Amino acid sequence: DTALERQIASASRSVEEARRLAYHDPIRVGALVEQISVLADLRQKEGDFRKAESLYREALFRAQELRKQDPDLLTGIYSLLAHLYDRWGRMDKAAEFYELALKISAENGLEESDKVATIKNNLAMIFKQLRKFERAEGYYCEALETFQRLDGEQSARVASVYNNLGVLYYSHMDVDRAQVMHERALAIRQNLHEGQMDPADLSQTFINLGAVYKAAGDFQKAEACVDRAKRIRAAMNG
Amino acid sequence: VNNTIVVSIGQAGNQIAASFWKTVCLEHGIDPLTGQTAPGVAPRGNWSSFFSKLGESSSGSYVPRAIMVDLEPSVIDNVKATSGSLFNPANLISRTEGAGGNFAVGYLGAGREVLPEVMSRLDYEIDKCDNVGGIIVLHAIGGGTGSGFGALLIESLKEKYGEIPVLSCAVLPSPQVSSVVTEPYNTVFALNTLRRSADACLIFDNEALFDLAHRKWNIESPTVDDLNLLITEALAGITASMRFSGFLTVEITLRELLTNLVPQPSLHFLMCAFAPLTPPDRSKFEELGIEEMIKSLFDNGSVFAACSPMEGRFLSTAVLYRGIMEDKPLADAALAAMREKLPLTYWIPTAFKIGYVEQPGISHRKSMVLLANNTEIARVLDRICHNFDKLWQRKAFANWYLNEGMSEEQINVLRASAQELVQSYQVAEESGA
Amino acid sequence: VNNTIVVSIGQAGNQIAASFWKTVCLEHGIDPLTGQTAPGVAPRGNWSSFFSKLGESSSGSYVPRAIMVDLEPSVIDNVKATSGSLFNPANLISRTEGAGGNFAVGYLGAGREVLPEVMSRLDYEIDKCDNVGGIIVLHAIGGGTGSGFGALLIESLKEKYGEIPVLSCAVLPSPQVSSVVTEPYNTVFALNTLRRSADACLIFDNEALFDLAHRKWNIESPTVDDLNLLITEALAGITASMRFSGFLTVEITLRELLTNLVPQPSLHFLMCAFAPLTPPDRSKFEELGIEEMIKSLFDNGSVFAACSPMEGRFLSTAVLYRGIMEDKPLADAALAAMREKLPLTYWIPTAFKIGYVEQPGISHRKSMVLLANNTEIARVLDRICHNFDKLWQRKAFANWYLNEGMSEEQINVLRASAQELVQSYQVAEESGA
Amino acid sequence: REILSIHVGQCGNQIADSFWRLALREHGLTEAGTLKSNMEVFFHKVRDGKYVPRAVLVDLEPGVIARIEGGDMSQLFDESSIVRKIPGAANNWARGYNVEGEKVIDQIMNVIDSAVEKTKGLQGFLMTHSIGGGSGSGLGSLILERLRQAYPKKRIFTFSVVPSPLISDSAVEPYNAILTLQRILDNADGAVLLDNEALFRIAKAKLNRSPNYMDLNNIIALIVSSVTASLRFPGKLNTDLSEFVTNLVPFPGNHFLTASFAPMQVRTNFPDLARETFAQDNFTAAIDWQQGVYLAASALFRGDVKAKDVDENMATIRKSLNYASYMPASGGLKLGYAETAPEGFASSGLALVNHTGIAAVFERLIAQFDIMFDNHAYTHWYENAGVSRDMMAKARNQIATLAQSYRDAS
Amino acid sequence: REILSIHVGQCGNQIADSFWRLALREHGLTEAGTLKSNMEVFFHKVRDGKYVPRAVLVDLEPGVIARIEGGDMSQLFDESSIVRKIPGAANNWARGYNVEGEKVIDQIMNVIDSAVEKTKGLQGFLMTHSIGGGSGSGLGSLILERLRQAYPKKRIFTFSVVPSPLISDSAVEPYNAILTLQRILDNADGAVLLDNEALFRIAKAKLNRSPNYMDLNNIIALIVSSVTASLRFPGKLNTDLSEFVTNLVPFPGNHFLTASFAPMQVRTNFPDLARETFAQDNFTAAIDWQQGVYLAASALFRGDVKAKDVDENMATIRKSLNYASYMPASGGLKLGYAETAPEGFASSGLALVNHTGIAAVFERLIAQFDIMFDNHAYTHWYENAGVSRDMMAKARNQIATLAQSYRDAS
Ligand SMILES: Nc1nc2c(ncn2[C@@H]2O[C@H](COP(=O)(O)OP(=O)(O)O)[C@@H](O)[C@H]2O)c(=O)[nH]1
Ligand SMILES: Nc1nc2c(ncn2[C@@H]2O[C@H](COP(=O)(O)OP(=O)(O)O)[C@@H](O)[C@H]2O)c(=O)[nH]1
Ligand SMILES: Nc1nc2c(ncn2[C@@H]2O[C@H](COP(=O)(O)OP(=O)(O)O)[C@@H](O)[C@H]2O)c(=O)[nH]1
Ligand SMILES: Nc1nc2c(ncn2[C@@H]2O[C@H](COP(=O)(O)OP(=O)(O)O)[C@@H](O)[C@H]2O)c(=O)[nH]1
Repeated sequence: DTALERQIASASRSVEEARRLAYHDPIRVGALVEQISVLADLRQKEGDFRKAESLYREALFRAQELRKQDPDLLTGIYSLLAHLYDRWGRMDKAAEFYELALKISAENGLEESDKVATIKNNLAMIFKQLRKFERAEGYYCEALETFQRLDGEQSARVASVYNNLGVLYYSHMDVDRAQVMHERALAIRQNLHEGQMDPADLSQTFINLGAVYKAAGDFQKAEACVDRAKRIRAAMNG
Repeated sequence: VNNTIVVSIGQAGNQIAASFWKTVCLEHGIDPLTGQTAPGVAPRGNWSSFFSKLGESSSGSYVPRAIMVDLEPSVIDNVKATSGSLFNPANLISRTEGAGGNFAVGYLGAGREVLPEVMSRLDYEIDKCDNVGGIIVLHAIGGGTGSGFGALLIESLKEKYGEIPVLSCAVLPSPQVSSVVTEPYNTVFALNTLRRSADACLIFDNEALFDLAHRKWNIESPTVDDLNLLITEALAGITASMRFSGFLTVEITLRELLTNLVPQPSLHFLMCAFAPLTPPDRSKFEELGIEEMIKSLFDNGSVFAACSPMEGRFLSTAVLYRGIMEDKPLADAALAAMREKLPLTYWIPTAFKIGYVEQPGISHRKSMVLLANNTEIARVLDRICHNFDKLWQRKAFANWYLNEGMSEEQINVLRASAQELVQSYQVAEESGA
Repeated sequence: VNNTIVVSIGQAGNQIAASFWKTVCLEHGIDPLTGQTAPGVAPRGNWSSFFSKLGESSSGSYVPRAIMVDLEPSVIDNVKATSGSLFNPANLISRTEGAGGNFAVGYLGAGREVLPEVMSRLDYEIDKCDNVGGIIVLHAIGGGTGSGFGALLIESLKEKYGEIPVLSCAVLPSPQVSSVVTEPYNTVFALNTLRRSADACLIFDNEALFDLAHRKWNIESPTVDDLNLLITEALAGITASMRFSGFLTVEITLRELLTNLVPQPSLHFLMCAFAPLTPPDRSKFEELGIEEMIKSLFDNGSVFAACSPMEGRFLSTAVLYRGIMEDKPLADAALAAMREKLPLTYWIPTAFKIGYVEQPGISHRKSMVLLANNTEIARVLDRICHNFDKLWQRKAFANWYLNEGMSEEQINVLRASAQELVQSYQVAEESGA
Repeated sequence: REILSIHVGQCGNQIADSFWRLALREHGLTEAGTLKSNMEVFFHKVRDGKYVPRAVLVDLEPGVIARIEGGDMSQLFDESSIVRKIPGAANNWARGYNVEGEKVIDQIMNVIDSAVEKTKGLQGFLMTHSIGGGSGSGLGSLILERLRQAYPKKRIFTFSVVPSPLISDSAVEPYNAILTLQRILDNADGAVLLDNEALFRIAKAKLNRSPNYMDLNNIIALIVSSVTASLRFPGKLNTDLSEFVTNLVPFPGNHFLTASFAPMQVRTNFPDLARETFAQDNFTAAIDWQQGVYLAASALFRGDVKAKDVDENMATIRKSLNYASYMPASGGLKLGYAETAPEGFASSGLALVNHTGIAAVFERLIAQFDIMFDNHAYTHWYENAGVSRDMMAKARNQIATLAQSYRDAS
Repeated sequence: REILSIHVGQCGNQIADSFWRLALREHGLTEAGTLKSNMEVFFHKVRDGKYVPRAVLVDLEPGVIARIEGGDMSQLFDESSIVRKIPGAANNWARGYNVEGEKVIDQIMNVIDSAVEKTKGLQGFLMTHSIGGGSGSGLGSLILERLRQAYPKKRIFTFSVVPSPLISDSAVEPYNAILTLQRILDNADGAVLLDNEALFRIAKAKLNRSPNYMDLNNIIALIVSSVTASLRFPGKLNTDLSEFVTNLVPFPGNHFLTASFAPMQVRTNFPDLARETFAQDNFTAAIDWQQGVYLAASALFRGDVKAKDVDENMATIRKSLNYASYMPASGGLKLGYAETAPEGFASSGLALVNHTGIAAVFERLIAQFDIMFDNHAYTHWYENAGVSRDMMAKARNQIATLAQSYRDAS
């Protein structure tokens, strides 16, 4: 009767429908994946991670059986398993599965894709947690360049990688480079107002700039940032 | 009971009505190839809303109240080959020459020739009716016949009778590609009639009807056999309240439908939607409940229209449930969420005219039909108003409209009369915002 | 009046109680399929011993004081299909999985789950009682539910109340063939409870109940519809003193029955017998007098037990006459011959607790019920003690008892606690010789 | 004391299928009309056995009675006590009052007049409809005029069904209430406003089954019967229809009553039926409570309800209630009894409550009217069928007065 | 109490064509899935009429279900309750367990999990296969692992079909049993071992027609049904699936049961059905008899079998039987009943017999394994597909323990 049980019933029917559809027409694998992602999300929320894993493995087996191999699809499926492992707290496995995704893309054309830049960002973050700074920096830079070439410099995804690098540099106490990164993120994030970016990301940038300026000994600019973040978080109550 | 005539103009209207009377006869348990019912037993539902008793033997044919009008012979001769002795072949009027994307042949031309013969058969139907309370003209708003004679006939019928609803169940031009080269002309010439002398014009769009049979009825190439079944199942859905006198059937006449759906006399272009769009492959364990059909009614890719419905303001809405319902308070409470989710127009506090019909559909057990009088239906006609102007700055095709009897002064009126139509939702959008 | 609850555990106890409340309701002139009496008139006898007034209109249903407990759903759903609105369906508790010959599912398992729900309905019954003076738990001593939860419930009820008799009217394993493979286990696990925490355990045996319907009720195959009617007519015979306040009815409560029949706290396993065992084919000129029913009470093949009663010592005897008696001094003088014929136990000078009930039985006019607390009832349990040991030298089945929570130390206690039971008549046989 | 009944509109005639299947049960008649108590109230004695009811089944869209007089109940109603005409008062007040109303109103009145000249003690009109549609509210507004113009000294009780506050169920529905609630306020001596939102909820708690408008109407059809069952099952404290106007209607406008039923053969011990009768969730309207004090409540307890209990129960209930300041301490609540419960029940209860909360029903139907009328939002269907904006704003200015007349009554 | 079913392998799915055509007959449904008894056990109630079974038709070599879902039974099974994948677990355990098993096992489990989250009382798994092939025994060994790892507190009944003692029918078949009989011994709570040599003979005496594997499976499909028909046709002595583990499995290894059926609308007077049920030639395995004493027999007598007869019949049968020394005199045989026979029969019988003779099936499958493993005689098809000799000798050392565990149980 619970709200979550209702969401699960709905998501299960929708998955079962996509399964049957892919029985009648084995090519429709992409849509099965999408429906699975919603149900897998819900299973994670209730803590059934093995069920979520089974769903993605099923998606993967269907993708693997295609007569025309779709590496982009496989890349995406592996990245969903990687993210599942990450939320599960299986940090090594998350890195392993993002790496598998990247290897499939590297062997086919897909080096400079949307998925690949995302994966490299997410993988870089796991490497930060593994305390492998150099590997984290490398992947973040690659994600950054790819998003630069795909979207303008003026995009949410570019600013997100800037932000992530900022936190990386800040956490290894490279204050100078942290500053550059967060300012570049600030510059972009100001120029992008609509539903293409929520204002809570803008507040994080000020928050992060605050800690960077404070670490730099500029306590003035630090408080100015912490202030503007507070103004933003307040202004989203209306 | 409230009789209702289904006039079928043009090739696009006939091929809907070829499939519409396939449905309605099968819906009433009547053989769609002979007109006769099962021998000795009465037809299910209330037959006399659309039909007529031909022969008092209780096993004879039931002639539908339907005149099929088209200036090309091949369309109705296809129907005569695929109906048998069902229709009255005095109503199955055809000509030789056709119209061919020329409004001014269906309106002022070969359609003017059939108009003394067509109206001498509507007068045959209406005098045969008990008390007729609606005329559902099926046509397109794209061609020379359906948009030409459909503009002629409706202005020749409200001018004659006037105390009767004219629901012009019509098929708009698809914006993906035009099936006629003069198709943004022929709409605007019919948007004179379908705004002024029709009480409502139920639109349909061939782009959305492709997507709702490809993505929803999971087939590769949706033919016009299946466009005229998505429309049909909706036209056999809005008319299930007219034809059925069941358990708790909310018997909605056309006037009873249009009083709830035409707010003021220039806002009567109605979209439509159908639920469930489950394919006919017996997806029995994936049959949709009432809480989730309404979630599938109001998707952007769920209405039978080129526009995006939830990107604009639902001005008047009429959700026509049809089938076996177990849940009356779970009904209307899903719409209570949809009163919050959907963009409505204060300018109206509340508008959900809710029909129940206990008699289920043929293809579906729990079927839902929507009729949302949307403000986005000017955005379909904003495309048509723009595609008219690109073909009027050049003064497009030629003399083809002008040699038949129309004038350049008249054509600029009808563009303005379609501009008066598009602004009439633009009046009703920001004032309804 | 002294209220008395009939708890019905297991399939074997429910199917007796399915037929027991068929009898008792028909015995009180109450419809056994609705719970309501005949309209306007009071029920015959004293209804409130087993029943409860539901609705004060004098024509409403009388809910019996009965909770039916079984871990398998199919048994009580059979009762719900064959009782209507008679029972209180909050008392008709069922589960899904069942127990299945596993004591340690009914006792410590799925029966542990129902125990907060079962005891929350005994508390509903007892608080509804005027002053309850007995609890007649109907089960078997063979299964996983009746012998499992019946061992749980009785130890959960005297532990809670304690000032109330628990007459566990129970069905022993037949020695001819075991209906459960773990059936000599499950008895000994219930002979912990039915010796220690039950005030008496009225036994029944499916071998003797076959012979007393084949040779006596002269049918070929005695079904469990007729095993649960030989038991029933005896359970509706020992409770006729509880339910009837008639002419010279010796109103014997359960405590009033067990003070006469439990000599010391480890000698309360009682057999039973019924007279006449005349078949229901109206053998009117062969209806038995009181001088010859008592001759048919005490046959070796007349008790509801595997043992031979006259081959051992009747320790305490309670002959419950029930019906129209003309002859009080011819009564009790047939027992004066039976004081000489029968093997009694000095250790007791005399023991014949004699109930009269003027309200006759349904099937019989002059019916007699026996309750002989025999020393042979250890010889039934000598078989069960021996069949346990053959299945414990091997350490039979498996982990099935041990994985649920029981221990090998505990199982050897309960074998000793059944050895303490069997010797407790072996103490009372040779000392009573 | 023989009450005529009128069942106008699809909403009213669907109650007539519920009401005349409950009026036949409480009087103990079969469905054909013959004998299987004052049976003279609802039923005209045609012959020795057969009792034809005093109902007009006045209706447009003649498929509702085709359900009634098709299946199992064709022998019951007299067919000179009906009207069936197409078209169907197209959810449009001006069709029901003016266009397709004036076609039938000569037939309605001359069927009422052929049913009240068979009477021999006419007292009331249990006119059953909704204020939502175009037939129940349009022609229901027309019958109330013509019946008061014909019988100005007889009590006309309107048993309306308000539009739901939950959603519409009809687009032009807040127009059709105020055009009808005018004529109820002008002609009817007391109206019972019922609400399909509360009729959904209370039936949802009643049945272990999702309701339908046959199951909803059995709440109404008991309330329609329980109001007029101290008139036909006399008992003690005989409350006729003349005492639901003098007792429950203090001011000349406040005559819109909110009726509950309890229990919701079912027995109830009755210290809790009075707590069930005057439950705030058992009243069949979405009336206001946090800003609502009663004016005059009623309590018709039928069946095996003895009058000693209300000195302990109902005096306890009236302390729990909230009355106006100008109502006395233990007073303000009239009572009644019947000597016979409804069939299926053993002790029932009713509570006509005149309350300031019913102005929140009125305030909703004006706040919907406020936006919808000034922007002409369905107005041209009235204008092009007889009824102008002058005639419709004047309908508002009485209901805006009426919504104020309860706020003046606090 | 709603039993999921899994039909892995060509042997199991061919039983599924026999079983779900007998489960529809005993519940009285048509072949499409709609209604023509506890129907909730095998069938998921999708709609009011249509009952979709709780079966996964898990399979490699997807031509078996092409027979099923091509001809007459495509409307019955749900196609989100299936898997069809090429290649075909190439009569090779390592293909079925590791190579083409890990491709489908994420889809198998998430179809089981989509079928047991629709339950509402899940109790068991009637997982039907063979221990002979590569799909029924390879992927059947994989499902048993993943299902016990997912549901460690639910009874998993494996309905195997042993390789024939008569000839092979597959070359590498004694490898595929011991690789599977390991995982049955480790995960499944009780297995029914059936044998196509006995299924040939008993069907040869049944029909006046030379059998085929559709006619052989109707012996199995009754045994698959009769085990779980005291669970759905309740009757008296309700034997659930939890009582086939506590009663029939004494030691934690001895859970391989030899099931007969009798009679082999057919009526039987029943002093001779018990002599037909416990005929040594009616047991469906080539178990040992001259050096074989039982452990624990069962007797599920369905239909018009009244319980008085077993006091005279079954007590006579158990004297004729040979039990272990540590089983009691009249005990050691559990019983049960159903109130409904299978369609076509009027009184049936089943006998799950746990017996030391089933170790002779094990001793055969080790004596075949003994020569065949040490000489690498088909081993490289496992080695070059994931499964080493360490993993395969360890499979032997449990079954050589298991073949000793019955010889320790005498
Ligand atoms: N839904 C539907 N639309 C059609 C069909 N056939 C044609 N149309 C559309 O109808 C429009 C005009 O065709 P039509 O009026 O039949 O031409 P006319 O016969 O020359 O007047 C075209 O834009 C087509 O897209 C059909 O069978 N179904
Ligand atoms: N008298 C009688 N005994 C029964 C009946 N059904 C079963 N029995 C006996 O009861 C014993 C145990 O069955 P039961 O307790 O119902 O099993 P459970 O439901 O798994 O606990 C068996 O040895 C049967 O011989 C019946 O209807 N009447
Ligand atoms: N209580 C009740 N309400 C109904 C029933 N049928 C319809 N309604 C409601 O009554 C309102 C008015 O509809 P109605 O007056 O029947 O339309 P009309 O007959 O065409 O005037 C609608 O908003 C419905 O929600 C019914 O049987 N019982
Ligand atoms: N009882 C029965 N046995 C079969 C059937 N089909 C094949 N078998 C036997 O089952 C054994 C295993 O084959 P199988 O498991 O179907 O191969 P797989 O599906 O490729 O794994 C073979 O030795 C066959 O003798 C059948 O329909 N019924």
